Amino acid sequence: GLEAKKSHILAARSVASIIKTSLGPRGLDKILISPDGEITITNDGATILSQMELDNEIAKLLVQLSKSQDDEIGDGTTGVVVLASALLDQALELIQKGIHPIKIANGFDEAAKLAISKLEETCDDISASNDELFRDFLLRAAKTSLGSKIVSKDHDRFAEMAVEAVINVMDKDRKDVDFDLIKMQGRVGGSISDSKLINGVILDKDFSHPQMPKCVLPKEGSDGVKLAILTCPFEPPKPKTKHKLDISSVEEYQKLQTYEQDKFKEMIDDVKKAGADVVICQWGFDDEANHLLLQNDLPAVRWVGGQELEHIAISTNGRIVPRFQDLSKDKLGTCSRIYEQEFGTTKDRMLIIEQSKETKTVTCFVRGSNKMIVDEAERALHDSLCVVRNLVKDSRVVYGGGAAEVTMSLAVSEEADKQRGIDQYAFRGFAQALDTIPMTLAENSGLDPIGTLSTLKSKQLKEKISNIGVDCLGYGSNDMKELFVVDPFIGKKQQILLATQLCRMILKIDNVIISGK
Amino acid sequence: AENARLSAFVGAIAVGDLVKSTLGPKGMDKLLQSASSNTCMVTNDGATILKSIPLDNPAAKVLVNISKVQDDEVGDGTTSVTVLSAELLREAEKLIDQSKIHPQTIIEGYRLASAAALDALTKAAVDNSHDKTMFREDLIHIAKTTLSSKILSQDKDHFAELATNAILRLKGSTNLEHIQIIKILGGKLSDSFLDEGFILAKKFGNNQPKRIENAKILIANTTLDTDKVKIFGTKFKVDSTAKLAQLEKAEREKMKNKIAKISKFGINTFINRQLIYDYPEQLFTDLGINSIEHADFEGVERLALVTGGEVVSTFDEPSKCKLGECDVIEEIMLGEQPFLKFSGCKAGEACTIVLRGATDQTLDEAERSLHDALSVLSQTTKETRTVLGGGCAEMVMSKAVDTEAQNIDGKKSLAVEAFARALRQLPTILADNAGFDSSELVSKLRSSIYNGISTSGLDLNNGTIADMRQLGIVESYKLKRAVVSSASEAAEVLLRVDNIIRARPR
Amino acid sequence: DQVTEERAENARLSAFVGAIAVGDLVKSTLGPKGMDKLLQSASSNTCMVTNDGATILKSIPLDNPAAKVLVNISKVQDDEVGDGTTSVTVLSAELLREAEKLIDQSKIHPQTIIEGYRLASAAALDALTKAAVDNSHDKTMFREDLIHIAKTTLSSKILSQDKDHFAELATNAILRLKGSTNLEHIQIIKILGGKLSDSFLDEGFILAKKFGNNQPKRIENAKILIANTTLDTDKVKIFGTKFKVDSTAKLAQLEKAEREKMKNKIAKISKFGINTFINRQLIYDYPEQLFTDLGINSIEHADFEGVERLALVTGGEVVSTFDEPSKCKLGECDVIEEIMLGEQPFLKFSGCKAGEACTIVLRGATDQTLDEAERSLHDALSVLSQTTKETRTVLGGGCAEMVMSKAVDTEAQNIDGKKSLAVEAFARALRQLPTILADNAGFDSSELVSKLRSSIYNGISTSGLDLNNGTIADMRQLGIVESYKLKRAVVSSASEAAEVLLRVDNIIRARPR
Amino acid sequence: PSNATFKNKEKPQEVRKANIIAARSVADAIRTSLGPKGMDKMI
Repeated sequence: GLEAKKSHILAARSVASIIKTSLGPRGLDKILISPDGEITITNDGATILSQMELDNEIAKLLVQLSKSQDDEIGDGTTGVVVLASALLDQALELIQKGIHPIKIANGFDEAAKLAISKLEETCDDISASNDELFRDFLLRAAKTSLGSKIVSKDHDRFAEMAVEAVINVMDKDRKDVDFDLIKMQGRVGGSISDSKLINGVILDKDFSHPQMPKCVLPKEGSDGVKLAILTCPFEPPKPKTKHKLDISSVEEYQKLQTYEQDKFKEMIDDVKKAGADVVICQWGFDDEANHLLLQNDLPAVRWVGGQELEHIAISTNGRIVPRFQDLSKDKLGTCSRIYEQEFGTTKDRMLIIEQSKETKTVTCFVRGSNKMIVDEAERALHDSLCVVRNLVKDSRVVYGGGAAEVTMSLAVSEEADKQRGIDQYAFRGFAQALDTIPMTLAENSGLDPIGTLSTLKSKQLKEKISNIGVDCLGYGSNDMKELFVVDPFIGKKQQILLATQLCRMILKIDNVIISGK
Repeated sequence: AENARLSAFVGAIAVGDLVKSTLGPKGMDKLLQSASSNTCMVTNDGATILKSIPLDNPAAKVLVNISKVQDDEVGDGTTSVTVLSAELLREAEKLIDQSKIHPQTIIEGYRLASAAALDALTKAAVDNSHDKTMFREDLIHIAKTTLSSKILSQDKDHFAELATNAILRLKGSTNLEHIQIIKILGGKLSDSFLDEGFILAKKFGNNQPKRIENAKILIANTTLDTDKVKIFGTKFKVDSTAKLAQLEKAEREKMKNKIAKISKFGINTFINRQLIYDYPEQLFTDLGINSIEHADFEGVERLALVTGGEVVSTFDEPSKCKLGECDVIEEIMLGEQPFLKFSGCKAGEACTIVLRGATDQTLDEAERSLHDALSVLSQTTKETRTVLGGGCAEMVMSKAVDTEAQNIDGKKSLAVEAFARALRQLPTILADNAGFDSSELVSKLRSSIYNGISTSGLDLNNGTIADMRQLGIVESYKLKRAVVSSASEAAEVLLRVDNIIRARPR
Repeated sequence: DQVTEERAENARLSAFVGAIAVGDLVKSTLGPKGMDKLLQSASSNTCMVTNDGATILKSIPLDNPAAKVLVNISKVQDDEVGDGTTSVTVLSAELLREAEKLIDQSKIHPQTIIEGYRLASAAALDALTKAAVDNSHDKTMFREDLIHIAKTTLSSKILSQDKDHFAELATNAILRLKGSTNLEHIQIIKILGGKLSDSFLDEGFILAKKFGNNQPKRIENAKILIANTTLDTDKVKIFGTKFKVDSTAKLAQLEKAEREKMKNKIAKISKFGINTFINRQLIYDYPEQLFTDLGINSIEHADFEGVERLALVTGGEVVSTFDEPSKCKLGECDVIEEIMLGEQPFLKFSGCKAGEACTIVLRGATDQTLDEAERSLHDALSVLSQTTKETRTVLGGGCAEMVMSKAVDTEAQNIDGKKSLAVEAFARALRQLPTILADNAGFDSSELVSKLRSSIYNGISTSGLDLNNGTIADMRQLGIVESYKLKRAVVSSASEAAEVLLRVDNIIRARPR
Repeated sequence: PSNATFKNKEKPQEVRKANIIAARSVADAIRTSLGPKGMDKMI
């Protein structure tokens, strides 16, 4: 009956109590232990719920909800999912009051519709501004929100490179953002402030022979080596089926080697006839073919993945080569400079390919002082092309940080008294639970939750500016406009809508039947 | 704070207390006894210690990754990296609980202290660069600082001349594969020899001469094992054994034609990657050419850097590629097994250091000493700044940390001063192994730097305060910056843990 | 066999953590703002919730001998202060914790650490003696300062919010005793029900017994007699006697002689001229009717503890051997009547002949407060009685521990050497006692204590910590003051007990029988 | 200016939580027996 309601709510309250300290830039990190012992330290609620022992299906629904939310903005994931959990406590009282669960779910849906028009009131328009202000706004927008962990001290070095990375991949005609073109690397050593940005593709793997020269000199061409991608395996042709070679004489058995010796020569000559220098493939090399490969000054790499060749094909602007018979001068790539650098002490090297002209392949060099930081860096390094994708899709820009949730709550609260009926205790219960985001910011910053609402009510109500919010950085002003706390309109709009759509299901749960796994 | 972080503080300190006896030049080595294979290893460096020890605390396993960073970058004195982070966890047990301060604020106090620590390391750095005459002579005393942290220090003055002449033969080579370290059982550490050439642990053939002058050495990746392997999925189709007996015998002459192509080079020495059959081995005797085999991978690679040659697979052209030449290749028997001693290399492309010791545990452990010492010599050539160690660097930073605490003031000064107090505990732990008075030595060093004397330092040999420049204690800026910046950020992540999630074991 | 012995390696760490683990429960009980604890007993399924560790730590089984001596010395604190005495175990635990960090840093021999506490305790006695204030020279301010002394010592229990109603209880009661230090004179009765503030101080005695049958509930101008003689059981003998008779005629004569035994016994009682009679044991039906025929009150079932309190409060004397009627004294009260307090009606006495003792009526909401108010009133007037003997007092409430820190810091400069580390460690551990007190009220123990530390060094003795407002307030304005005799025994015994625990290099566990 | 905090033990309710739950089971018992519309029990 109704006893199962508290069973699902207390299960979410235990999860919300754990991630309560995970909200805001001042929050703390959880350790994620794998069954094999691998340690993962991150503040992302989606990653914490990804690897964990979960019983109730509600915790699994939070992962499905985080999949669509992480694809919108990509920061402050804790300050989103937990907002829907606070509505269960307000709905628990409505169950004690006798309100039907459907009347509770339909009440949260109608109250969330008014938040669309109130949020777009004061939103700034960045489309009228030029590309200079577009880069200045995006630069200082993430600095507060982006880093929740570790490098969030020195993150200013990462923010400057994150803005210059999108300019190369995004043309000036309209605005277009593709986050699959820019890869994400990482290293263990040095310091976190040594990260650099080079225009081109960077392969983490190095040459397969010790005597291969590390750096290449410019030549009569673009100064590149005219890199080409060879998909065909490097080896003498082997029939995929069985082959029986009849040997009637010593010459027939000796000429079997003469074949592959000529195949190794013709394979290398075709590279010299076209003028190519560095040629990489997916498969390995032979023992005898490495000598003629080195003597002809033809650096090469083996066991190259297919995902890396995608960004390489964009930098070279060539074509994929299925067979050695397709090698030609017109199919060669165009690059500027290619350098190879050894990293920690004895650690392996990497091929950094530079592009003089503006291209769509930008690889940001990543360096870090701990392996746990690198696993943490996977979430921390690149949120950028997800955040700017919301700015380029919708030019409306608002200011977050807990300020807008209180403003839109008072707007719905005033509209709740106009409808009266059962919508009074309903809409007010929804707006009253939306203050948990700034209230949690008052937990880390050590501010009075009662004084938190009284401060924003004495300002955002009388004054039309809604930017008044909780300051966790310890400054002398609560205005988010001066402190440069920026969240995208359409991005934060989805975070509010998807959080309310979660209550259309959980609130209606009555009977649960779990069959054997 | 209480149940959230419990074993993260005391548990990490208990791990550092085990390696506390390993810190410092007067420290001692810990025995690592594995529960499996019944083996053992004796190592001072915490890279191997923390890796093989079972760690129930997840925070202790994080200390292994930060140890691997200092293992590759520095590798010597890495014990103080995890110990310095353990003292920050002890001070966090109070300020967070007793003083009731949010952990992020304590972290922010260390964040501002880390920025002030970098300013004290750069301004106090001493620039040794330009002329390499006094520079190389100073490298003798500069190396002795981090050269021996072990009980083997009796070899300091002996290996000081060998390590100095090692980089002299490299002539600016920053690759650690260009140096050859040989580990030989028996003898004494003072019996280590350094010559120009390479000494291989293999031997020559049966009839190969013991002394050959002006020999031309050439290696290759081919396989002389037997016959010809050809391609995959072959077979022999013949009418009878008359043709089959000829096919097997003719390929022995076909390989001789490849050996006849070797004779066109005029080389006096041949080296093969894989094993060699007796028939092509005897053909090398008729031509008077030495043979070397049984090299898995690096066997032919280590000799290529010394001789400066090139792997020739085809043997087609006696013009291009490379031909290496050594003055005297004579086989010289050292210890029990006979060794192949090369001398008079064509160039200084590589070098070889021979080490001898009675205990096998001394050979493996002292290998890391010269391996890390040459890395320091390469950093002193690149990075031109050096600092002074021996407990003095921690008190100099404490002067800058206490200075910044006066500007910040507030309640964050408790976290800033705790960072300075954590820097005061490192020389206390450093001098704890020597067994001398902590209150006497620290007070004389801490007060002397506030008086304007930065040349003082802790002397654990005589148990007093002496000049680090006279005793020859010098640390490069690359070594000091890598340890402080990593250890300051190592505990920064450990203080961010508000909960412990234990997964179900497999 | 099966003897587990720990050398100086294991015993040094195990002995220090033993007092810290169990000591964490008594750290939150310090001061009026301190909290309480709960204990689950496996027998009878009872519990005791109080801030005094004398009834807490005694019922907690512990295998660490370090806290065993801390429980035995609590009886000395139970004989002196009795309220808020957990600081003895808290300060001792801090001395063990600071010495544990002192041996891990200074690494001096433990005997040298003890020698530092010996010189540090001498400086603490000088600060308390020079700051001692004796107001007994003025009788007007002396009776008013007893209220200020009361307000400090009478805040323990959850009911301390009623201290304003309970301050008048101990103020007038200590004036009625006039030098009576014994609790046997003080009459403490428990009553279930009524409001928490309903407790009042009445002049007289309150008896929980009643009258058997015909005894009038209201008797005026009565002579109270206390007798240990046997009534209910009558003939019980205990001789070497046996009974042999020829016929049932003389059998009834023995019962007739039993009547003559009581008729001659009541005749000697009638010669006393008393309207009230009290027995230690029960009263048989036959003398019960004789008491009503002669107009004599009957009171029975007075135990060994209650038979004394009757004569001690009323000033009477327990009378036996009735053959001497005029050789003893008879108690007298103005009004003897039965009243109703709570559910059970009680017998009230008024106008006692001797005002040497008083009766404190205690009414409360729950049974948990019955034993809780008993512990708060265990030492109440006795604490005020010790102030009547030793009249030198000093401002308490956490400031006195800070005043002694200035004397220890001053003595540490004259000592110096390597023994000053243990002397300074005693000063650092002593300043942590008010720090834990500030932690109990949830206020700031960092900025406030730091200001109180500099205020003592600036020469202000009256500076202290305010519990209600959480600020710096003078103890003379708040009225927080403690006697010199109580605080001297708390600081000295805490340091003497800590010297023994630091001397344990071995722990031997014998095989249980 | 932040300061504040004053937390130390992070589970002050842990002792006072399950006891209210144990008291709620007793409290929910009288809710069914309250008023003339209530219910009876058997022991």
